[PDB]
Amino acid sequence: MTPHINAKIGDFYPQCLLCGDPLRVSYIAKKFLQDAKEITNVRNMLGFSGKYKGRGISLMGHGMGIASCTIYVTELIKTYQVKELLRIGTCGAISPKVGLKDIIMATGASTDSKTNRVRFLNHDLSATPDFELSLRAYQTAKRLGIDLKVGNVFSSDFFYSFETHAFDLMAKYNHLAIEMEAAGLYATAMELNAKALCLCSVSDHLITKEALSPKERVESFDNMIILALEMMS
Amino acid sequence: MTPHINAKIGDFYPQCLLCGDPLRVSYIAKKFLQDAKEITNVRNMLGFSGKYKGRGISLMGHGMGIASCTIYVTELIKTYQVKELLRIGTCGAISPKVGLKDIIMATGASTDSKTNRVRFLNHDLSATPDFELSLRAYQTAKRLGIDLKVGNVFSSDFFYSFETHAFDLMAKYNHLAIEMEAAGLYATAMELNAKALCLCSVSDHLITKEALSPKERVESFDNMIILALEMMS
Amino acid sequence: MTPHINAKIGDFYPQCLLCGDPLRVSYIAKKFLQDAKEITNVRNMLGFSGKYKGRGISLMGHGMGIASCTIYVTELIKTYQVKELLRIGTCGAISPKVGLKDIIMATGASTDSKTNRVRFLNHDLSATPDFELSLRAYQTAKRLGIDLKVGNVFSSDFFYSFETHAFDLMAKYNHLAIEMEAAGLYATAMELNAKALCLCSVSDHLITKEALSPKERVESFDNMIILALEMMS
Amino acid sequence: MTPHINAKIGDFYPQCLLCGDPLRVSYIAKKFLQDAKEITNVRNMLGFSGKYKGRGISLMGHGMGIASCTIYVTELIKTYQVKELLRIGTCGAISPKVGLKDIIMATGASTDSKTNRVRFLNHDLSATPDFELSLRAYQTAKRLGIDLKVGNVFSSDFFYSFETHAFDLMAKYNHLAIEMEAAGLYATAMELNAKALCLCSVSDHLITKEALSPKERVESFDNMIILALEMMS
Amino acid sequence: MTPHINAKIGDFYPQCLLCGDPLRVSYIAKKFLQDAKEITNVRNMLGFSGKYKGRGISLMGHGMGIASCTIYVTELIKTYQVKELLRIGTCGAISPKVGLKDIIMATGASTDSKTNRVRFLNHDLSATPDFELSLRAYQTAKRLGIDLKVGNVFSSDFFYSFETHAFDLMAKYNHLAIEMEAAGLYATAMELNAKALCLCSVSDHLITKEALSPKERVESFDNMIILALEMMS
Amino acid sequence: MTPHINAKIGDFYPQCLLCGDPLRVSYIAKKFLQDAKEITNVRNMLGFSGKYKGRGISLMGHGMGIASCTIYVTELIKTYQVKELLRIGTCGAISPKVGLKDIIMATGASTDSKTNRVRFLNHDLSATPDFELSLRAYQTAKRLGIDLKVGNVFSSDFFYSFETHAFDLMAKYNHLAIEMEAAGLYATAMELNAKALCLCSVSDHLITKEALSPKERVESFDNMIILALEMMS
Repeated sequence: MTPHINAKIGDFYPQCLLCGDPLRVSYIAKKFLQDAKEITNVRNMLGFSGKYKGRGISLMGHGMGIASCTIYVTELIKTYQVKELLRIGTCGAISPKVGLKDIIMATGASTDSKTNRVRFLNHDLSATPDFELSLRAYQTAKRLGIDLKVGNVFSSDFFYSFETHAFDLMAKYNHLAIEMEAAGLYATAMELNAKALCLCSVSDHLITKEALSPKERVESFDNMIILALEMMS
Repeated sequence: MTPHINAKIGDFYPQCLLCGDPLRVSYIAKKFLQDAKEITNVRNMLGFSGKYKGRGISLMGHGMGIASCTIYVTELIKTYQVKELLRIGTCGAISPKVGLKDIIMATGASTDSKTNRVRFLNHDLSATPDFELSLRAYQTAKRLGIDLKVGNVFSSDFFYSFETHAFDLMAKYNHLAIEMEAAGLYATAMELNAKALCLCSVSDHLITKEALSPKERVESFDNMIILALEMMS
Repeated sequence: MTPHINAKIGDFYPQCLLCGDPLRVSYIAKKFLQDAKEITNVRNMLGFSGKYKGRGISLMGHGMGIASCTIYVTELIKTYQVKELLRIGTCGAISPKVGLKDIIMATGASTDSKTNRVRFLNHDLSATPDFELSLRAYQTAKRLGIDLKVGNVFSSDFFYSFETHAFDLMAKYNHLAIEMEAAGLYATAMELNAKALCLCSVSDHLITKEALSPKERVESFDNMIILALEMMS
Repeated sequence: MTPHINAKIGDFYPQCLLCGDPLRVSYIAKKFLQDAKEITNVRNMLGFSGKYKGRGISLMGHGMGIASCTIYVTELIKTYQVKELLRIGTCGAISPKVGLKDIIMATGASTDSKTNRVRFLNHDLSATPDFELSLRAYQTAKRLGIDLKVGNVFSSDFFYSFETHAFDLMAKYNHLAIEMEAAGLYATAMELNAKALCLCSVSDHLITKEALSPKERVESFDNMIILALEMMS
Repeated sequence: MTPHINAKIGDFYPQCLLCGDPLRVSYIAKKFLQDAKEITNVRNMLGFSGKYKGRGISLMGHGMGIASCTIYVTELIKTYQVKELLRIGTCGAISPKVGLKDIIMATGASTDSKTNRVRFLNHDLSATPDFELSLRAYQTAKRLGIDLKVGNVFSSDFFYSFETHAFDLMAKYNHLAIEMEAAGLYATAMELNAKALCLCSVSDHLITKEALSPKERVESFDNMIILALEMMS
Repeated sequence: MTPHINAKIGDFYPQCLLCGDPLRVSYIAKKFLQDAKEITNVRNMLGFSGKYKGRGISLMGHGMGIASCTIYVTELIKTYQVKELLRIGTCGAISPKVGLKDIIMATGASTDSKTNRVRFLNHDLSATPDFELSLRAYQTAKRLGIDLKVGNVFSSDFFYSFETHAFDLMAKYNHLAIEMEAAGLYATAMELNAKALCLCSVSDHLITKEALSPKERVESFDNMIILALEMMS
């Protein structure tokens, strides 16, 4: 149907889970979904539709960078009628409020992209999640004894940043971690009146140079895929 | 003590409700607080300290526009150790999703001001409110039966806009109404590690040209006043 | 009548003195004008009409920052048919060419605001006063024995600057002091074919830190008030 | 070895062909290289190494958008010692100077991204390819008798444009087509002193609205795969 | 001595007249000066020193555009000790307040150049003349029977504008004409603590499309030449 | 005919050499062409027509800076039907890849000017020459035994930079030298669908502070003149 998804009109559940990594897309389908079927794979970017504890969920990969995410989020919304889009991934912590393992809920995604200025009269679009997915996230985490942590992220166009001198100022302004797609997600979902949210797990801490060795990696991660699949039940 | 605030240290409770109009601050103090006491009056910009149901609460006017708001919040936080800033005021609605009498919770404050680009590396700061404050508002609105509309707001440098043709584009991106201070409030609280939220009563709707009577005003502004006093007592 | 002025049409004389502080306006009306009457008091922003040397003068407060100033002078010109606007105020000197108690005539008002790019094609609007008003100021000052310092000011959206390191560069480019409204006053009167001028009294020096005593401030501001009333009569 | 490439230092040859679609990297590998070996598959993005008419060629996919391309090009150059990067892809045409089937060499890559302004002092970086690569591309296509259309492309952050009205002005200034990567490839190559060039095949024509049929995509594509492989040998 | 001026040190008087056109400079020197001496001729950009009513006056051409003017003005001040610079030239009127043969005094010089954002912190530099030179111009015009038309000019990088639809807005904001150097002359004189002014002869009206004959051009410019030489003697 | 060229219709051959310095133009005319005739001299900006190997070639001065170059180039193309414009000039090297006497071929002109943002949607116009001309230049340089340096230049609005600290970043991004017209030439040629190239002779090195003698300057320029005349033959 779409230039980047050849799934079938209705193959998606109205509530989709999102990663940049199509590998962890399937990792969630395998380890977490019953009735798991692969619905899309153009450019090897994969999505799945299954059921989590009797309730049907879709999964979908969005690649890396705001433009990439914008392409897939736009198509999930305008063609496949997706309505709620949760995004989950890792991030680089920059705030002394976050330690590794932590899960961040992004109540706002700042950015160095020009996309929002192109979208929004060259003014300052404050790209924000949808509210009633956010309180769902805080209630389900307290429900779970997860100390969900809430603040802004900075969505950058640069994985290898040319402005590492500025992280302290970003963290000063309640940016807990840096990721690369939430601003495009939040903005696209704003443009199209859909509901979106983004969570991230602190894998690396860019200030304390600390990191998670591959052990607790796909164990810290999993502790928030259920977070997401829970919230979404 | 500061060039813009007249009060001794300790005169301000760590919780403070904010309005642009200092005569609404004065109206709130007399009609809703016990033992109210005018603690500042520089440039006729009034502030009060009193109690609402046993709980100590402060009130402060902040003038019109981001620059004015910013001066007053900076001095509240850094001299008078105010920790929670809740702003209530009116707004011109631009979104079909709301109408007169509605109370908006601003989960993002977009802007045409340059101040956040000055603050934040010439990038896009998503100015946002403190999440736990945004939670107590949702909880208190529900307890009180208020249908709280939740979305973004646009803080303009212009009361008389030169971009009225753009109100639709803003409404499309889930900007419910226009005011002039939220983005500066949210950015100053982010800079100084304090908690802030902005609530807005729809007094006029700039697209539907509907206004309301100069007495349903004080009554629906009253609603918001009780909602705010309640969520911090 | 307007949302921010509740004076009747015709209550304002065609020449108007402005200050940021309404208690300053009130001070001028009681001490220096004859037969002054309060004509507006919305949001505690007082305005007055009275007589000086047989001639009708109006006073009006405009609050703090470009956005607030812009509201009041837009309304004064467009609704109350004010033709000439003289703003007096204090300022923080940044240049070695001025000292305490100097009066600066602002023949250019630079800014970190975005309002003039929004107004003016996103180009650089050189915000300037009316030349005939500035000529009348220089002639009245000469008659009074006042050595007027003439140069640019910098109108900032920030009272508490994040760019203090730049004050020397501003001084280099003939910015004698910093204040927060001139560029908006000048742009609005340009927009609306009205005549405006800004005079600033040097009460503090931001570089050398010298300040005026409380008595010296009153005396200094009085010398500027006499200058202003004399050049409007 | 890197966060996004799984190969080891040694597995990439100095000369690498680039595509956005990793399935297209495999098509080329299976049909054109002997000894084809898959060397990386992080996030399911596939790189290959093999031989073409005796000489060793490498292949790597880079995803969609300037940000995603930059992550991979940076890693290929800095970690895997790639030195020539030839990019081949599709493009939507916007100019009357090109029809379908045609191959465009991008002697420059304009863009609506802010990445080059972040990289290059908020000025205008003219992102261009290495001249030696483009000289071979023209000589090789001349030997194969392929009519090479040479001019600028426009690299955008947007697959689904918000500025369709602008395509005519882009084509007037000698932009033959729009894609989403060339500017980031050229600017990363410039940054890290590597040689880069972008060729792209006209699969769509956004103005005349006519596209290539299913069989016709891979047809004209091949003719350009050979041009690329021929010029690396 | 400088790369663009080969006059001996001391060849320039401290007061210098400027035109874009070196042949206009040549014309002034032959027709109006006593003992005119050509002192520099690099790139055919002529300059002269001579006498007017027994007082030394220098002349210098500066070519077309902010960048050309900035070069010559920078060298005249820093190397040749020029202290006052008076620019006289033609312009394309855009305001209904001026007609053919008017002389405009530019109390401000707006621009579509980025030069002042580069000079001045990416903020808005309000480029203005020296007030005393303005005053001396006004008093000399009055003495000679010349009614100066006083307001802003817009200094553009473009002779052949791509924004002719904006002229009405420029005129609305008190821009009386368009030329191509004043903003550079003023910013450079401000940078270097020198005294500068720009005077413009209305030879063409861009709105009405009326234009002076070749004779009427000579006669009109001569009257402005006498204004200039008189205000310097 | 135009306000800046007084050549009669058809005086210009469709191939034209361009220099900033009109006396450099006059020099080429007497030393390097046969039957040379001066065809324009407005504002002392000389232009010539003549023959090299019996083929007609025209020569035109274009002053200093983008705004000035843009004027003469627009009129050459639009009014005099010039189809091929070749700019030869000097520049100041900033890269260790080049030294004195080297001839640079600008395949890209970055800039700090705002002209291209004004022309091109406020985006990044990557300003480039006509490939065919650049190829012809490379073939002729090899045919002449000339070691052509190839890369970008940076076209500044400033001869006296305020950003000398940033010359290594530019050199890092393969800007070999700094001049002041190339991006204006390239953009105007793109605008009006004509063919242009820029060649520089390195006369000063802004890093190492090397510079050429008065003599070494004309001997190396004569090399560049021969290259230019040969590739038009």
